[PDB]
Amino acid sequence: NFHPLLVSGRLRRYHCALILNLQKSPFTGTWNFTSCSERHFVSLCQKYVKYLNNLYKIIPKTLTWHSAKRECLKSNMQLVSITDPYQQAFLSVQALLHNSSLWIGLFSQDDELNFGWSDGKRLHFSRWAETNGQLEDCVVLDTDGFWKTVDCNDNQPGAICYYSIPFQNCCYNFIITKNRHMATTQDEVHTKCQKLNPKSHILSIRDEKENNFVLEQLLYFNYMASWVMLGITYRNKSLMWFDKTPLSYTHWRAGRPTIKNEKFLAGLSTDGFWDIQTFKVIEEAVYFHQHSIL
Amino acid sequence: DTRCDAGWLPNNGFCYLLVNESNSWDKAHAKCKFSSDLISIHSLADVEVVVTKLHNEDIKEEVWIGLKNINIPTLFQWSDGTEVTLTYWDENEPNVPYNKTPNCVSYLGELGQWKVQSCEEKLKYVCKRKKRHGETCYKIYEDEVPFGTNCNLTITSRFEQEYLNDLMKKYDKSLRKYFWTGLRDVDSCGEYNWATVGGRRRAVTFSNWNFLEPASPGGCVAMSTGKSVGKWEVKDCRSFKALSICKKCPEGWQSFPASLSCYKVFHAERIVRKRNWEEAERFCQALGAHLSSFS
Repeated sequence: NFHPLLVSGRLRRYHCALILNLQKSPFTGTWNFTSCSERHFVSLCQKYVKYLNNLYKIIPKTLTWHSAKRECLKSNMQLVSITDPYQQAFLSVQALLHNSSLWIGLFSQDDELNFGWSDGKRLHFSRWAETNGQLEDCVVLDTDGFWKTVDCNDNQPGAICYYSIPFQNCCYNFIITKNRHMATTQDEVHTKCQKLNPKSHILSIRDEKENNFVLEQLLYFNYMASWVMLGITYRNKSLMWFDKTPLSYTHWRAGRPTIKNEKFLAGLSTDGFWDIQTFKVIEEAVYFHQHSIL
Repeated sequence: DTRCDAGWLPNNGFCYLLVNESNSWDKAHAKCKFSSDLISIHSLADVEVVVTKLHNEDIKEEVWIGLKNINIPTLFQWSDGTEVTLTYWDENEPNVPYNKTPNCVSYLGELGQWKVQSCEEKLKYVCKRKKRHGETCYKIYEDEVPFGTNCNLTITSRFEQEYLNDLMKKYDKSLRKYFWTGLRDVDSCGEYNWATVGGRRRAVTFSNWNFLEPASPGGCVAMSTGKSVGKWEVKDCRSFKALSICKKCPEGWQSFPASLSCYKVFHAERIVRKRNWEEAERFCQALGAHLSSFS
């Protein structure tokens, strides 16, 4: 369970790993690695209903979605809604203890393009399963802990119901197209986004509040988007931007990177951890120009 | 570009050659008058030509030069020509006898002074074959209140000091005037070396101070010409009005290990602007790179 955003994987003082919690983050449970000569906490040791201010009720009856909604509505109960990682893990472990895939409560409005929970709370969590599976407008919690996108007008062995852009003198844009150019990706971007309008340079960080702004703007259409790109590439035998201007805000992880290749992967984390990843295969470009930030 | 035959060093058309024969004055007047003419001094560069040659000048020796005088009283005239412009005699032995029909004159000393020997012995000689100085100019301004804001004069040898001395004596006609030389120190320690605008580390070879000039552990020395002519005067250089004379492969990489270094050079046409090795420290130093490292 190593999410490829905080670890550098390529063709390769002890190294020891730990689990990092990020105060109710959509990616809770990330694995980091540092020197284990320091002191940290130990919580679990492995040998051979009310939960977190919420209430849950499971029914083992075999019935449809609206039927389960009507069954739960008599006791003033609403169908399950996943908006936190802890309750998601609890729902998954309860479904595994029941040994079945139970109903998930939500519905869309216009041909499974705008999904929304029945609470009226802004989307802050996404744990979808696959991209080529959006055939219908409902989701089901599977065994692996993802959201299989199907039609929930079926008969599952049970159900569960619970109870409880211009910014700072700059304009951005988002491109949703399909591309296949996998060569010479260091001297085209300037001429690519310069033809759109004059006075248009690649995104440079000269302030401190733009990172949080683009972070809050990211989690809007993150169905299949999980990585963030940067404009730091091989420039003048160094790690700088594309334009002829020096760098001020360092975006390095630790130590001193010495990447001499013509390109690399400068990524942005979920909280703002500066991350660099050297690549040997170009099969990480999905994720570079099709559904990413350009 | 007049080139002479095997030894005659040229300077402005003519050329000189020293003969390795030790003979009297009459035999020398009969030998190079060889189809040659005796030496005659007319400028300043030929003095340098005479001093730098002669096998370290043969310090303990004398050289002949043709000067004649028949009528009384004494009246020197060249054997071939009448361009009497420069006289460089020793200080101060004129050696002019009472009365003598045969006259003679000789280079003495490393500086090349003129003396009048008896010319009854055998010695060597030199004979010939058919502002500015000759290699560099020397300019002077009208007034110089600050200390070396446009030029910094640097001296190396003694003959250059003699040349600047005769230049300034041809310029100067009165006393109470000072000059500037490249000799100062900013560390206020006491060490005196050839001053410059930064980057001077040569060792001092020659020095002409007075009896007791240096009395200050610093400052910038001067140069007067009233009585103690040609010597370095010492005085503070905080604010001293004095003139000065000025001398006028992961991906996309190409390299070769025959020099034990990975290079990166560019052409002169495919580039945007002409690029050199100067400001590369702004871009390549981020990878521990430096100038062309060849062993």
